[PDB]
Amino acid sequence: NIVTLTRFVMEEGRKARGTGEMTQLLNSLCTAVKAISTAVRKAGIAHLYGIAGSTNVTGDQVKKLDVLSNDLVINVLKSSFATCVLVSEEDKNAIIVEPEKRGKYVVCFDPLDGSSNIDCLVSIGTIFGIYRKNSTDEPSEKDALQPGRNLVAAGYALYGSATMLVLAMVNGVNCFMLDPAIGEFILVDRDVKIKKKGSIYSINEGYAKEFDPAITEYIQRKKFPPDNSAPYGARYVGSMVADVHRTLVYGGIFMYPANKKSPKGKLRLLYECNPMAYVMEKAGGLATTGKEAVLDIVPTDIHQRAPIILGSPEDVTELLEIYQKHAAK
Amino acid sequence: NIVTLTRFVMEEGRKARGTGEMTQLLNSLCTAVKAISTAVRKAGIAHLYGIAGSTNVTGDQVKKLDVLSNDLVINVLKSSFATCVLVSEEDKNAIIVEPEKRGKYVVCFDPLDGSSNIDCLVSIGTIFGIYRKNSTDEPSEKDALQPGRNLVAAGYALYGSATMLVLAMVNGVNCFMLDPAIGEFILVDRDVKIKKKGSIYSINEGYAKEFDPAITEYIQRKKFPPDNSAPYGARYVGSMVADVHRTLVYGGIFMYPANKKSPKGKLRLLYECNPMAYVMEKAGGLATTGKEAVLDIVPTDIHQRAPIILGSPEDVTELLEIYQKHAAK
Amino acid sequence: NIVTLTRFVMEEGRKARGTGEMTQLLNSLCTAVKAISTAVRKAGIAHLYGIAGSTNVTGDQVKKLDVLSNDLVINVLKSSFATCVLVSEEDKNAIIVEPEKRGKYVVCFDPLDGSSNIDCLVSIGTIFGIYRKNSTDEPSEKDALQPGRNLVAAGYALYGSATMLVLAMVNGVNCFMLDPAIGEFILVDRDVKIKKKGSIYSINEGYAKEFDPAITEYIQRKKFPPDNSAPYGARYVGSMVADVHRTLVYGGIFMYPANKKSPKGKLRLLYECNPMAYVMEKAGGLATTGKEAVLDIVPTDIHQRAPIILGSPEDVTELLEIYQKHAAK
Amino acid sequence: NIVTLTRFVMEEGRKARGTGEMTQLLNSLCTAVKAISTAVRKAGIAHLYGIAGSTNVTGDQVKKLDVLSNDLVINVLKSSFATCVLVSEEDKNAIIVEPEKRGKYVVCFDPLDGSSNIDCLVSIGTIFGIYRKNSTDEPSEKDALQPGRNLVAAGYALYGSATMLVLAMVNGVNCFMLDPAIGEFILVDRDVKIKKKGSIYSINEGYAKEFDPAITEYIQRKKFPPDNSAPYGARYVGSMVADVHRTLVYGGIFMYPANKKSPKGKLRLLYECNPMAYVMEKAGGLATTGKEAVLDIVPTDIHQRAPIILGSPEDVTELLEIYQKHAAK
Ligand SMILES: O=P(O)(O)OC[C@H]1O[C@@](CO)(OP(=O)(O)O)[C@@H](O)[C@@H]1O
Ligand SMILES: O=P(O)(O)OC[C@H]1O[C@@](CO)(OP(=O)(O)O)[C@@H](O)[C@@H]1O
Ligand SMILES: O=P(O)(O)OC[C@H]1O[C@@](CO)(OP(=O)(O)O)[C@@H](O)[C@@H]1O
Ligand SMILES: O=P(O)(O)OC[C@H]1O[C@@](CO)(OP(=O)(O)O)[C@@H](O)[C@@H]1O
Ligand SMILES: [Mg+2]
Ligand SMILES: [Mg+2]
Ligand SMILES: [Mg+2]
Ligand SMILES: [Mg+2]
Ligand SMILES: [Mg+2]
Ligand SMILES: [Mg+2]
Ligand SMILES: [Mg+2]
Ligand SMILES: [Mg+2]
Repeated sequence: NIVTLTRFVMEEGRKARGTGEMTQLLNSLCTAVKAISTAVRKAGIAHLYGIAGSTNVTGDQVKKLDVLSNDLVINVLKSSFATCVLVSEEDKNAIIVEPEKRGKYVVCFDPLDGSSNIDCLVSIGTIFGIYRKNSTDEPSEKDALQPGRNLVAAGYALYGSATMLVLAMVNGVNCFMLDPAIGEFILVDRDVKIKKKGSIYSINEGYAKEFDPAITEYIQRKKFPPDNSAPYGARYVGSMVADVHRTLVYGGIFMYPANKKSPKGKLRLLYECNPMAYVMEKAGGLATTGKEAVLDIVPTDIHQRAPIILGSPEDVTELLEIYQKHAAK
Repeated sequence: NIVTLTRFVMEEGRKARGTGEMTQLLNSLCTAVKAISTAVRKAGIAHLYGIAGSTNVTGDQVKKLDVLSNDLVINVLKSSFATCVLVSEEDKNAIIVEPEKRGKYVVCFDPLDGSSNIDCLVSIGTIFGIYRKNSTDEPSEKDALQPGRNLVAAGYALYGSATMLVLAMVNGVNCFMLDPAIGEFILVDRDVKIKKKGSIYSINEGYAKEFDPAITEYIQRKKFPPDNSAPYGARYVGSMVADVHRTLVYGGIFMYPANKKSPKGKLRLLYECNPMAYVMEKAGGLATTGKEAVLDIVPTDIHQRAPIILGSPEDVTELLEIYQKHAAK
Repeated sequence: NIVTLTRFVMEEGRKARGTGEMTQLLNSLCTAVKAISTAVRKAGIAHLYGIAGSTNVTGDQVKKLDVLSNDLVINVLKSSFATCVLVSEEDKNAIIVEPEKRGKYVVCFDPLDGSSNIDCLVSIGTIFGIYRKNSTDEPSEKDALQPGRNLVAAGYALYGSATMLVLAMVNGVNCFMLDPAIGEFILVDRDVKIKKKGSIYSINEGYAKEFDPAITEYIQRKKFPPDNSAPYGARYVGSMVADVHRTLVYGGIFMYPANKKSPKGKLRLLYECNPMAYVMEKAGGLATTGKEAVLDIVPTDIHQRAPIILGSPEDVTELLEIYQKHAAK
Repeated sequence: NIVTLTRFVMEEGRKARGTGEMTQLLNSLCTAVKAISTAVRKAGIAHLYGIAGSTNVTGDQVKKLDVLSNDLVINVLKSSFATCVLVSEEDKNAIIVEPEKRGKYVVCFDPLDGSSNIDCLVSIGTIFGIYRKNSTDEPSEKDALQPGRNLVAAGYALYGSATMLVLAMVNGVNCFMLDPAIGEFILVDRDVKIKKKGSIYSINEGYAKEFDPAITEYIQRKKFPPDNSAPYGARYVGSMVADVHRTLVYGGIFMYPANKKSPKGKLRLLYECNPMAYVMEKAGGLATTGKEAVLDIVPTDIHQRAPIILGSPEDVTELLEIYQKHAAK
């Protein structure tokens, strides 16, 4: 039978005999994602260009998509009464939910990942990671400073040619396609597993002058295979959500290592690296900084950055072995 | 004064004192693009997954997006009664329109550009080029073998985070955003001009082992600028329509040179190279094979391939100079 | 804060400490209603008229809206795993849900009320009534033969100028507007109460020659008020769902008494009369046959018909008093 | 061969060898109707209920549907550069188009017909009538005071279960169904003709005490046929556009005669009576005040009211005969 995300989450909540708080949280997230998707596809843009004249608005209201997306996630999540602490890629400080709407979950999210791709209409998305508050003390940012291994759920919504929500939980990864005609996420790929080895590598090679020797050696190997096999194809959309999703469904490797401007990597641990690392591991893939598992890093800053290498097991392992080789010399 | 694509096309037609065929042709194209966009965004996918049970469908009908898009363009274009010859990236032979629906225009198109990106939901699109039938004899594939310089109109529809139709004609390039709420393309960027020089290079570096010396030297300059300026950023979505659109709005350079498997490049002259070269030149950019202007190539086969380098004039000119350097002596 | 139907039902299910079966049932109903609404608004009709040619369909598939709506409700309800017996206005026999998807709820529904108004595009809708199975015996039609007073939930979806779902439960009536942009039902009217007295009467006067003396006297009073007040306005859309909804929000009276062709009334007790009678009483209105409360009738036939008079308390009471007056002579 | 309203309008324009103003005018009307339809179906209502919090709106902007619809028609029509005078049911004075956007057509319209039905979600619509400016002097309200017989085009958009645009011109009436998925009006019924005799009568019988003897006798015949034939069914949605549309597709009669408060009828001649009378006559129906043809009335005020009886020729003729009967002697 057909399974909607709403039914899927409701059923999962009944299997774990939960209070239904996670269910309400996920339902709220779904609503936020649909609202963001409709805005991203520019529904109603004609009004902004004066189709009905200029009488409605009486001042400023041309809210950018990134700001709107952040507002939607924050407002819809608070209204779920299932959260206590929120960490957004767009906010310098953690948001502490009011007692009246306070729940037990901590949510770290990137409302509209792929800032540089917004104006050129390339794929963008929303990334999220959910933790259970493990403290009796008053909620604070410390509750969001948990290693990714502690995630109870993570995933992303990709606003690409079509909108898809990928949800990973303890039991596995599932993909739901948004049917905009009825505003329903339809389960189309169950218990997804990434290919053991891919044929695509994804990295911004513009930083080549600053890559460490391991990354450098690896890329050279993708272009000039020592076994004389066909070189890997290259793909770099520029939005983490898009490149990671392709990595999941096609296999291969995604990399954002450290460079001069970003000595500890560019991508953020809480709402970029951990969520994707969790999705990858639940799908049978790997996620490493090149020296340690991303999910095992205990953060000390909600906006902490980290180098990341993720994707097909055999591909990530080959790169890890290069790092280990250099360290053994 | 909001301007819809319908109004824009209608006006341009009344100024050129044209009969009205081009206007009808463009109106038809717009209709086809909206139908493709809705299908690409997966509207109604719930029905394919049995939301209403299995009673309506009595056999096969799970038509893939590329085939559906091709069917939409061919059917909608024929219904315009403004075309006589159609060349599709999906069909081996040129399509000759029946006398009953025969018009004076020749249309070369790529129904759903970015085949490899369809399944991973990355941006895809539709590319088109329109020619006026020159000869007076019976229409045939030869009517589609005109140099791009002869184009009367060209452009593309990008099904990205939002859907946009970019239309280039004799007087310039205009960008229309599709407002899915009312099925109207809204003029949002008029007489667009590409920046003289960008800071992004776009190419599949997986073919590095097979690049000619000029491409190789150029890429080395983007990563290790000889004058110690800032290295360029890299972006390669993998769908020509998406990479070219970003090149248009952000500036920079897009390249798909020849390699071992594709000795004369991979991209097709009639419905990929020429349309984009026309958009670029009308926007103040350049489009070359590295040795000659794309628009001046005399096509000898409807599915002829050609190497292509396009984008900001200063970036393309620099690469042209390198080719000259490696051609001297 | 904003409240979606999904959150509303989820919260209600948590307050009654239910197993979550009713919640899954209502969520499924919402999905079905959205699917019916999109079909009713004719989304995708262009495909039926050959926009993409004729290659997809390979036979018959032009399913009428009433049949499609029935298929959607049946399939989506069965998939909720919350029902055991279904009674449809379109099916001669009660549907007994398979053991594997069997739940404890009985649902009586009118998939697309207002058959005569379908082709002229006048408002139509879906009516539903939900009962708890009160028997340990194998599920059968007998489980649907309960008086309306036993309903646990009832309501309707109106596909009018906009789509609205009206849900009545033990605690009251709430109205949710469907926002088609995001596929979400938004709570817009809470704990709705009908006006004590209205100024509109709704009945098909074409049957005047067959009305009983009470109905006849009442209508004459609406046109020629004995107190010389302004006569009531008349409205009869022809679809019960539309006329009843207006009665609820504007007040007044709706009537479908017995006539020659329909000696026991035309409207069906299980999926037309009871659901609307329940909504009315929960909103402070009344629903009578003219001699007894609709909700107190113990049915003996799943397709049993009944005369019905419903709406504002003072209006229905005035008509009841006429019936009582005649019976006292 | 699917036919869109855009193509139909374009073709009709190229056949009449018209300049293109009417085509531009109709294209603009279509755009306005789609924008009104989307607003009527409540797309985006979630934003009004705080789904994204309260940060975007900085004041009043909760524009009611009737005002918004009026703004859409006026603005979109002006942008067509094809009109010089506009008369709206919502505005006391005629609107004179600025010389810069001044065209040759005069448009009389009812932006959102069915005011009383807006809040209860019953069908509503937009009615329009188009005239060609006759005189050569400065445009004024007088240019809108032409008898309906002078109309060059008229029709309406019905926002019912689905949205449909009915367009009547010199050669006939055509019905286009709006496919909201692609924002295209699809021709579904060509050269429509009303049945010679129907079996439905439509009138607000609440004014029975004030009806003239002819209307009274006629209604008595519909309920108690003198020849003992089957009584007619009654239907009165309450929105002229909806009742008239049903009359067109199902046949029968629609009436709004004079009463005490409305001695010359309630419906307005310029944008309600004339447009519908034109549609009716082009469909083989009739439209009379009971004493004269509606289309032959010489308007003396832009908001002049007139009694109207329209529909199937045999039904209207019967009522005309009754009026003659009560006029003899
Ligand atoms: O431009 P570069 O340095 O490649 O960085 C792109 C990466 O950073 C991110 C961070 O969100 O994009 P962006 O800064 O444009 O928002 C990721 O989406 C993406 O993977
Ligand atoms: O996979 P590579 O060799 O980079 O080729 C991608 C290029 O070819 C095209 C040809 O259409 O993609 P694809 O073959 O996947 O359809 C272009 O869209 C794109 O620019
Ligand atoms: O045509 P009449 O006899 O007025 O009956 C209309 C009534 O019957 C119903 C029954 O569903 O319509 P219909 O038979 O056209 O489906 C109700 O919707 C409506 O109230
Ligand atoms: O309420 P009554 O007097 O029946 O008037 C309804 C008639 O008037 C109109 C005038 O537009 O409705 P309304 O005043 O509610 O806008 C017509 O749509 C309709 O036919
Ligand atoms: Mg990001
Ligand atoms: Mg950022
Ligand atoms: Mg292509
Ligand atoms: Mg191909
Ligand atoms: Mg019914
Ligand atoms: Mg029926
Ligand atoms: Mg009106
Ligand atoms: Mg009014």
